[PDB]
Amino acid sequence: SMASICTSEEWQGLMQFTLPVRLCKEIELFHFDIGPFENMWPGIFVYMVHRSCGTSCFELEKLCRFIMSVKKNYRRVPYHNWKHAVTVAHCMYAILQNNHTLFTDLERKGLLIACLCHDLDHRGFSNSYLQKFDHPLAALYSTSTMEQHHFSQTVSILQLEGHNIFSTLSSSEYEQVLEIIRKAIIATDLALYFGNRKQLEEMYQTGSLNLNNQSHRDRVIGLMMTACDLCSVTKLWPVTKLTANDIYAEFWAEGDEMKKLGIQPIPMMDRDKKDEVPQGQLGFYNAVAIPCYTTLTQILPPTEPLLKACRDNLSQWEKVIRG
Ligand SMILES: COc1ccc(Cn2c(=O)n3ncnc3c3c4c(sc32)CN(C(=O)[C@@H]2CC2(F)F)CC4)cc1
Ligand SMILES: [Mg+2]
Ligand SMILES: [Zn+2]
Repeated sequence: SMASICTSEEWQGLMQFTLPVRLCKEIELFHFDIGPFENMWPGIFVYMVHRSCGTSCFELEKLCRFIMSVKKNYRRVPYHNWKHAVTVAHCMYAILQNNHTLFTDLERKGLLIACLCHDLDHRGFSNSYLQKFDHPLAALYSTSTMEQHHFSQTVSILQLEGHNIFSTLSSSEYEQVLEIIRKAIIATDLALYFGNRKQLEEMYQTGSLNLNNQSHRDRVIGLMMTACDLCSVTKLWPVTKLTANDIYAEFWAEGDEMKKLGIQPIPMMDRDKKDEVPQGQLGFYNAVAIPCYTTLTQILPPTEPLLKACRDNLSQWEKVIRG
């Protein structure tokens, strides 16, 4: 196969994890930072699945094997790594906990799994890089290159022995949840977000948005995926700052490769233009993050703490640009 497999040690150790009780109250908050609890991230995902979907939603042995093999199939890149996957999944947990009955049992188990899996086997390169330099992945996946690969890696991992946590769903539900996951992972291609958000904005603003319309439903799930994927801008400012360092470590490394290939990168991927990052952060908050959390909060009012935190980090960036 293409997917690596966890060891017996790794998935057996997971089964006996118990989350410290203090972290039970903290994990429910949107601003929660998994940062200082690395050893607990797999157990934190197990806990989140059990609160959202119930303690016997998956077979524990299959769930731990799945989680530890997902971990192993994230690479040690600066930003698109195992930490990012658990961070995105936790944001989804918080969204779902606060909007619990708006989503089906199938969607909640799908979206938590999709979030943990959404960057599987990321190489540290953008879709743009892969298609520009004719990476083999881009020959295989013409559009949303990495995201098609991530979903393909999710299916590979499910196909590993004893890994298929969804095999006890009905044949129909099995096929529905894999579709829920496929769309959710594809939706994390930020190139698709801008059109998705303008559509949602117009549906909401005209009163036509209807969560029981499946096409509207897919779009709302997609915006949730974006909101989760971007959620470093919803943490406390020192956490947001530290995560920015990882993001730009990965960007700059891409820009270093572009330079080697004789093609100057955009300033935000050029480490000799670090001075421009604060202004680029302001533009990203204004053009992307703020509209995303604003439209999400209009559709799902309980998600407002994300927008509040995002505005707060916008102001910090504005202070950087000033003093
Ligand atoms: C490293 O790979 C990625 C890809 C996507 C994300 C999603 N994302 C994100 O979560 N956060 N959080 C704070 N800021 C960003 C942010 C910004 C993006 S994407 C993005 C684009 N952008 C650039 O500077 C890029 C280089 C360029 F100009 F193309 C402005 C900032 C994160 C990391
Ligand atoms: Mg991605
Ligand atoms: Zn991501």
